[PDB]
Amino acid sequence: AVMTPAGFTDYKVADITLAAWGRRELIIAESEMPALMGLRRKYAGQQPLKGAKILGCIHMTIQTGVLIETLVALGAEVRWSSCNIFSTQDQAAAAIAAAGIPVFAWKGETEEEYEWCIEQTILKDGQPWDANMVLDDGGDLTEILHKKYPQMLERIHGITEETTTGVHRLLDMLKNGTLKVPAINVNDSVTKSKNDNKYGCRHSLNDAIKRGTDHLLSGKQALVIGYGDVGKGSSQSLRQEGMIVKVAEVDPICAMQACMDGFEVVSPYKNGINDGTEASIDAALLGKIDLIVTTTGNVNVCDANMLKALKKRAVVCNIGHFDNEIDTAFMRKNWAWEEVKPQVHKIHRTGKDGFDAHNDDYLILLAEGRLVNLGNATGHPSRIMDGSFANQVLAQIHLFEQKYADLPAAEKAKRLSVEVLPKKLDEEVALEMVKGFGGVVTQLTPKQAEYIGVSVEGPFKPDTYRY
Amino acid sequence: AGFTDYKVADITLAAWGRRELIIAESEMPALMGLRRKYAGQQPLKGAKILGCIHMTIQTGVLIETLVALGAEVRWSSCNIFSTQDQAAAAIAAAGIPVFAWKGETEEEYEWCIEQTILKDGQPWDANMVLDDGGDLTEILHKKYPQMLERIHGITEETTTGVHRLLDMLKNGTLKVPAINVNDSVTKSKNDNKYGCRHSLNDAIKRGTDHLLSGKQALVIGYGDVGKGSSQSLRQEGMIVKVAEVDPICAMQACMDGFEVVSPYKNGINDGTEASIDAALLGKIDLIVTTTGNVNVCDANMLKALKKRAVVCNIGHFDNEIDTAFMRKNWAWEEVKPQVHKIHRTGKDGFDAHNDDYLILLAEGRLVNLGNATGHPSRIMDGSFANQVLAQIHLFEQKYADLPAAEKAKRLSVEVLPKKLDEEVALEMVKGFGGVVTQLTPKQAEYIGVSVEGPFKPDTYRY
Amino acid sequence: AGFTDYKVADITLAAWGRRELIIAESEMPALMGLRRKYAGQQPLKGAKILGCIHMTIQTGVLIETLVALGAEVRWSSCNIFSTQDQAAAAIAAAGIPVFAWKGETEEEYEWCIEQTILKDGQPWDANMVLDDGGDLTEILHKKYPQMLERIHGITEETTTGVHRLLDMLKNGTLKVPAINVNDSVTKSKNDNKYGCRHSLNDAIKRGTDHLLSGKQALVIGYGDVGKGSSQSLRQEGMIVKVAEVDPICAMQACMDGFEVVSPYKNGINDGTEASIDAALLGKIDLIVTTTGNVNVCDANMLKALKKRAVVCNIGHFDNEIDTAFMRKNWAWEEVKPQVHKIHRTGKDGFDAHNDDYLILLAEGRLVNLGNATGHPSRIMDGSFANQVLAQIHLFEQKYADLPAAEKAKRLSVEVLPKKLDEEVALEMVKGFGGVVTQLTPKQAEYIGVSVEGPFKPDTYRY
Amino acid sequence: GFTDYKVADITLAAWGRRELIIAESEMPALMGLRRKYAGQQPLKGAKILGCIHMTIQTGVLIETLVALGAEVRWSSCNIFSTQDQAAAAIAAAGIPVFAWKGETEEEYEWCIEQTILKDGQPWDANMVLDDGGDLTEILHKKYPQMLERIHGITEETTTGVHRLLDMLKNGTLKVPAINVNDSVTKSKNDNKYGCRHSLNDAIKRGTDHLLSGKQALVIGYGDVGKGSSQSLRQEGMIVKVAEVDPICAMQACMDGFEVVSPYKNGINDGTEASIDAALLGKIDLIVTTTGNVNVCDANMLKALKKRAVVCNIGHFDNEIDTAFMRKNWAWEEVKPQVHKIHRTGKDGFDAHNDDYLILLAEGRLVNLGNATGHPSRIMDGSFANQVLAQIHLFEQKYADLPAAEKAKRLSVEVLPKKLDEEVALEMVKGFGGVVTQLTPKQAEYIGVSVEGPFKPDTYRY
Ligand SMILES: NC(=O)c1ccc[n+]([C@@H]2O[C@H](COP(=O)([O-])OP(=O)(O)OC[C@H]3O[C@@H](n4cnc5c(N)ncnc54)[C@H](O)[C@@H]3O)[C@@H](O)[C@H]2O)c1
Ligand SMILES: NC(=O)c1ccc[n+]([C@@H]2O[C@H](COP(=O)([O-])OP(=O)(O)OC[C@H]3O[C@@H](n4cnc5c(N)ncnc54)[C@H](O)[C@@H]3O)[C@@H](O)[C@H]2O)c1
Ligand SMILES: NC(=O)c1ccc[n+]([C@@H]2O[C@H](COP(=O)([O-])OP(=O)(O)OC[C@H]3O[C@@H](n4cnc5c(N)ncnc54)[C@H](O)[C@@H]3O)[C@@H](O)[C@H]2O)c1
Ligand SMILES: NC(=O)c1ccc[n+]([C@@H]2O[C@H](COP(=O)([O-])OP(=O)(O)OC[C@H]3O[C@@H](n4cnc5c(N)ncnc54)[C@H](O)[C@@H]3O)[C@@H](O)[C@H]2O)c1
Ligand SMILES: Nc1ncnc2[nH]cnc12
Ligand SMILES: Nc1ncnc2[nH]cnc12
Repeated sequence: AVMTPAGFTDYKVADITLAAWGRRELIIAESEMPALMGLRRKYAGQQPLKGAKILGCIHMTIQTGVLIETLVALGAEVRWSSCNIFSTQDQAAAAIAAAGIPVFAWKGETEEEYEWCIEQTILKDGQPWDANMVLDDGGDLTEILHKKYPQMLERIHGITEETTTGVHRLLDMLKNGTLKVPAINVNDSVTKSKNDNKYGCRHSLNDAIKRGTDHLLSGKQALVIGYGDVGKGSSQSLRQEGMIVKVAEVDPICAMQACMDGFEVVSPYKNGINDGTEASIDAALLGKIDLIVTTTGNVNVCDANMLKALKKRAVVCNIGHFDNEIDTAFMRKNWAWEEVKPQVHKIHRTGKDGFDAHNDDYLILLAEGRLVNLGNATGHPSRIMDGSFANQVLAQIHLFEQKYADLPAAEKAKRLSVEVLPKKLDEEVALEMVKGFGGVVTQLTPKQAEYIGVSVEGPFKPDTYRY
Repeated sequence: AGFTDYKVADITLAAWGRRELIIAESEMPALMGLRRKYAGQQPLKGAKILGCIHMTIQTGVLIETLVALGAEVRWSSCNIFSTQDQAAAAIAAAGIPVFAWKGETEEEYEWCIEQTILKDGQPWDANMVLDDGGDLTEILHKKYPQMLERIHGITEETTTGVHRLLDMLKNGTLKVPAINVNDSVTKSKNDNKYGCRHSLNDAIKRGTDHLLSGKQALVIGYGDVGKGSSQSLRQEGMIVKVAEVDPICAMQACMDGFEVVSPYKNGINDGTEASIDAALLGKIDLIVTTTGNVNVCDANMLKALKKRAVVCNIGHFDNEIDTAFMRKNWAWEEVKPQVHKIHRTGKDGFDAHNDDYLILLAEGRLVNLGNATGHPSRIMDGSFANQVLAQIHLFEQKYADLPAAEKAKRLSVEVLPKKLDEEVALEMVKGFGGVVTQLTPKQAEYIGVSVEGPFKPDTYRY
Repeated sequence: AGFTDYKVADITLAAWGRRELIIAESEMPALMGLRRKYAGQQPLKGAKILGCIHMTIQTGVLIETLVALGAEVRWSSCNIFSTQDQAAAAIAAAGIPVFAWKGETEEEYEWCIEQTILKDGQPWDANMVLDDGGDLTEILHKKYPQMLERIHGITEETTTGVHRLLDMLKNGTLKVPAINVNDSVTKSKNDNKYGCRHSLNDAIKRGTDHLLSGKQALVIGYGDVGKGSSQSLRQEGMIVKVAEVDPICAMQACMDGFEVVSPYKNGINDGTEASIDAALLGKIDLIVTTTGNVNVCDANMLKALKKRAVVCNIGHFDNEIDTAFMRKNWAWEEVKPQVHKIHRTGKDGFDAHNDDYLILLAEGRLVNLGNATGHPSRIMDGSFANQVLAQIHLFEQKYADLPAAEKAKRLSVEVLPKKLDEEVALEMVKGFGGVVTQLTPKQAEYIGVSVEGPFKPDTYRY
Repeated sequence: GFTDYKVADITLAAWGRRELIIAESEMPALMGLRRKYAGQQPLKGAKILGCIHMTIQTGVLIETLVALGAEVRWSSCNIFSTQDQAAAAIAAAGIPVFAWKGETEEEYEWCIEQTILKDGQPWDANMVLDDGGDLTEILHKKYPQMLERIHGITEETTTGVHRLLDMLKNGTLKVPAINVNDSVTKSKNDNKYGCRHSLNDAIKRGTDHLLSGKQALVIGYGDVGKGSSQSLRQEGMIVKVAEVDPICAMQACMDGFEVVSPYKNGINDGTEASIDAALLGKIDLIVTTTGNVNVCDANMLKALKKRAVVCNIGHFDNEIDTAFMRKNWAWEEVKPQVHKIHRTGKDGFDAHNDDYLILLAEGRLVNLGNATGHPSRIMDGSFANQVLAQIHLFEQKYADLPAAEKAKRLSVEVLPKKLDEEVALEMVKGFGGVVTQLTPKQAEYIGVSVEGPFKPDTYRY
């Protein structure tokens, strides 16, 4: 801890005594993250982020710790918070704080504390920090800067946004003329969206359900709402455990994939028509479901009438970014909550004021409806987050080097956009991931590269390719 | 009566073909929905379509849909081994010109395409092209440019055919616009992937009746076809290894649970026998090429493969495998049609009990169509609904009638709009009995879409 | 040549059959290892075996192994649709009496068995029996009881035949000892399970070419055949439901990831239409019977099934499905051999475009053998190695030559010892390239076994 | 004023009670027996010494035995398998239990002794419930006079049954036993599917490692090895299987696994030269499943790929040569039950060394050591069998028989198939499954009764 300043107090975490444990897990995670550690080795000497001052808002996990220390190793200063009240690993936050890095994050924040933590990254010594870069996951830091600290955006060169919901929010701002700095959509790298969003939930959804309930999943009935990247991975997390999985969708193309993948496609509503009434609920279907998982990024996809119709003792959880996928407000207003342990509540449908300890008519809600993989387990594993976070590092370097905030107004207008990283970098990330598994990629011969019209070094696919 | 404008193996198979067409109509709700929707409107009235695609039962439903919508057609297969003779006979017996049989020679294959191009010794008054792989498109450009002046567009089925169109567009040699039917999601991520998942193990079983469980496979490629092929084998219990040049596709294969390997030491294909990973290839019981590229199962790989391995290709063209080396150097024993033992002991004769042979399926041609029946009707429903929609769109645009200045503005290779892709998918889902949920207006607003779609930005990869 | 003591479809298929037998030899290392180990010793010299089992390529390798070890045989198939005509031709062309073709009538089936029993109009001097399903055993006991005075034993292949032997034993009507080959682990938990995994989806694809992914299946039974059948369908992407009467087998299906359902409300089959779960059956695209029981897909079930559902049976006998009801009430339209549409609109004729029909495969007879080729050689290797060892063991015991007092002590139905089961399994493992580890002396002492094996008590269930 | 217990923290009792109430809803066969038999009190007078993992599932078992009339004194059969909230809930209910997660070996033995002795003297025990045979061995070696008054032993697990059969062969077994392990609703439920659920669970909790795409070697392919291999293959691991039994190896091949040996040609001669170093150098995870000794040995451990995970899911830790690692290599605790073992030497280690292995649960049963063992709905089958076996042996009253009758009854037996099927039926109904009833004609056709049993005793499922 020689580089940690004497007297360092610029952080807030649950328990600094967990730092040695966190450092032990960071060292393991470094060995599981070859793309990110390869960027650390390749660029540390060039210091491409020297002068960068990064506000970061993303789940304060061990994986985020390796990301933070990579940005620091490349020259950046950072101030960090989590993007969810339940997703921090307190040992990761402690290790980062013990390293002299400002971090405001603990598992089990209240909503007021969550906002306070973001504000502590924004303000240093009671005044706006001279931030010049933003790294966000979900858009909450982006929103607070645009609404409450707009003058800070005059000095910021860009935003790198991690997740589908956050990208949607950026595109709405761009369309409405309210986005003030350019952004890189990190989500839509293939080594992010088709790795993290899908395989990460495959690994971590059944993990969180087991840790929270220890329920056998084999032989039971699950309903997965959504079949995008998260819904695909979630459905596989459950099917590979032997659940009988049904899938709901509004997108007929994603529904077609679910059929061909071996799932029955059903709707909570008769004929698919959500008219707001109890009569619209397919009560026979919902009365057979043992587990419902929301994956949509949309609002109220597990609604009050579905919750009333669910089979007794069903588990309810959400793995989309925000908890408004499930009408938990209805359950707080009408039913009695019994905490089993942190992030596991029985919700007794017998009434609001009390409950019988042996009542059989309850639901189990995980993580109070917040992202369940991070809330009840540890989110995605290091070797998957390697892809997402190598993209984050490259996106930070790119936007920082472009220096948007220094441009004249005429140049700024030409560069105010939301872009993705070029395919060549997506491929280079992927190659490091494959080498991490010991995989061996074949090199095209010159004749073969000519035959298919590509360079031997790639890129290997047109930009239209969907993988 | 009096209809002779066709060439098939056996016209007497027509009644059988018609029975299977009627079954296939029940398996193809998107395509049959287009028949019902557009029959009275006759949107293809006046269309004269040169068609070149595998003359299967599924293609028969496509042909009769085009005809029911008003078109005239003249048809050939795009592969020497892919025709189902009962399908060809049923089409010929319906009065539709078709020149196709299973087991054509290369010369007969070319003659069949020419019989679609020429009627009564003169260029037919064609105005539309439907192609799978680009062979008919190439012949028109090289040999019949004057016909292309009167053709409104090409609708191209498959990855390799689209690649050939883009080369022509790049070189300024493409003469008419095209729709890339391959890259509809209800084509590429249905047909190319799940179709091969269904039909690869099918063709191997029909050709060899080999147990696949417990044996080692190497799949060359992990694009859409390689993904579906690897699953076809893994779901049977094979231990599947995957080779790739694209590291993103290789990453997917690792995450999907496959070991990623190369036939060459350190992935370097330097042409020498020393570069071959002989220990790896000596353990492989089955190799499948899926790339659309050239010579990805080469002579040195074939020399190194384990005795009695099966060799096949599911890409469009047989040059994925160096079959020419095998014809020059090794003795071929036909087991039955489209199944050959290749004896590595020499070129002139073999011991009937020799143990050192490979089994090649379909002489290296597309194995699912050559040794089985290709993709099933319910999957081809997606591909062929897109084909019908693409034919309607290009025919209505009437490119051949536009002034030169407008042609220059419209000469391109495009995909169908996402809204149409979604409408095809919805009929496919309904066919399974699936129930798609309707967004409320507030939910549609929340995610920025209309309640009727499209539901995803054009950048979305699914 | 000049051999005429046979009846097959087409003797000219013999060369093709021999090509496939030579391939099959390379896929059957346990059976060919017995052929090698014992050919010099001639342990079946003097044996005269009546054989009744599906006349497939795999059975041909079994027949030629028995002959190579010294036996004479006379052979028939145990099912009207299971013969591979090229296999029958090759065996006949080798000078071996075989009476078998694909597509026998029931009368021809019985005639073929009688042609093995009789030689030149008189009972052959048979002294051994190999049976699959018990039909030959039954005919001998009822119609030719004097022949059993010379027969040393019966080796019975399958679950249904063993049940028939045990019923005779319980009733005191069994006249010679038997080996239950079915219940070797390398038979029951290899052939019955994994063989159906390989061949059920194979037969459905060849008969219909239907996409299976995404569709609903109901498998009746979850014994060894039901377990393998359920996997055959699930691995293709079917949504599989399982019915069972045995709660332990049902518990396995639940844990294996299947929903357990009954065709009858609350599981009570009272014979009324009101007892049918019409909502369940109206959603089923495919039903497969696997039970060895009677009328498990009954008339009321057939009436309630979803339009265009496929109906098939993979148990030994066709009475699992009430096909008699369908012959009496509904109109049958042959699509192609072993594939019938059964039109529920009535008995006298049908509309060619009628949508209210079911598709029955193999007329309800064993579907993997009827519509495909049954189990693959590498699986049948285990079953047929056990058959050869069982024939050697009973032939050497010479039961028919014993004094009546020693006959009483040896009249039983027994299984082969576990040591032989293990030795068969070892050859199967080596065929995949698998490497079995050898216990150290201290480890063998620790778990209480010999380094040689057997490794498990006889109670062990695997 | 109840003090006859020792647990980590009695204040965890309310949490444990909340989890027991959930578990009751997941255990329909066991709770069905509790409801059926509580009024008849079939275990009134039974005094059961119990030694089995003190989990929430075992808590539901204990409370069922008590509800049926039994008194019990309880310990865990493993130093790391107790869930402290379950032990607290049982002690708070007034039931003697001596168990905590993280016992030393000395404490483990003291805990079993506290069940045997009450107030310094042998308790008036008359029944034994054991998992692995440790309590059974102590009674036979040290308290034979207590066995004179004990009616029987109900033994949970494969290893314990083997030890019983050894005693029976040697003529040293003193009371009859029921082999609970070999009910189909135990062996082919718990041993297989329980490990499928809980092996990947424990590896994720210990390491948070991605498993997809990586290489695993599973030693053994019996029931535990079958379930373990599936636990990893369903996560996307590339799984290789080792076996000494060719029949189990045949199953692994047909199940889609490559069957390999750690030793060249399978010959384990004790030397480094016998190790397939190329194979072991590719393995990211090794799992032992055998019930045998030293199946992941020192030379295998030296040859394993850097950073590989090593764990055991068989009953005893001697499947892995952890003693070699303690003697030669430096151990760095990551967190409880997770250790990095640095192959650079014994004295110390560099915190950033790359040449280490990760050992879970110090080689003890990993599913219980690093997670919570099998889930309630699977343990339902095992523990309903245990309850039935206790009732059966207690009713037979072997200890009160004349010497001549004892000699006739001294055996190790399984429960009848009819009971196995009735347990299975409650399990199926718990999933909402509907079993079909045979018609009289169908029952006649296949030669069974409509009510079962449905299979001969030889049937293997
Ligand atoms: N928990 C995690 O670790 C994690 C990881 C990545 C992303 N996410 C979040 O998960 C959410 C989903 O992300 P994604 O990448 O899968 O997005 P996506 O757009 O690929 O998929 C969302 C899907 O929801 C479907 N949908 C929308 N409304 C629906 C409704 N009412 N009923 C049924 N289906 C409906 C859409 O058709 C779409 O296919 C986002 O909030 C994203 O930020 C979470
Ligand atoms: N048989 C069928 O029914 C069928 C169906 C659809 C398409 N196709 C054909 O299959 C081929 C593949 O189509 P696709 O849609 O999968 O294309 P694709 O572009 O999605 O996939 C081809 C893959 O091959 C890989 N590749 C190229 N050269 C390689 C090499 N030397 N070694 C290893 N991998 C290599 C590429 O990186 C790519 O990922 C095309 O010829 C297409 O027309 C056949
Ligand atoms: N086609 C093949 O290649 C093949 C291979 C082996 C055996 N078989 C035959 O298949 C049949 C089954 O053999 P098996 O070895 O699986 O026998 P098995 O005893 O293991 O299984 C049959 C199962 O059917 C169940 N069952 C009985 N009646 C039922 C009913 N009314 N509803 C639901 N389930 C019911 C039983 O409980 C049992 O579990 C036999 O006729 C056997 O000879 C066929
Ligand atoms: N952790 C759990 O929750 C749990 C559950 C049930 C049983 N168990 C324990 O797990 C162990 C295994 O039990 P089981 O029921 O699977 O027993 P089993 O007899 O069914 O299987 C053990 C297997 O190990 C194989 N084997 C033995 N020595 C070997 C060697 N040197 N190399 C490779 N394979 C070898 C045997 O051939 C056998 O197939 C026992 O100790 C049992 O008590 C643990
Ligand atoms: N482990 C993790 N760390 C950070 N962000 C995540 N998103 C999903 N899993 C995550
Ligand atoms: N059945 C089929 N018909 C036409 N084209 C195909 N391409 C792949 N399968 C096909």
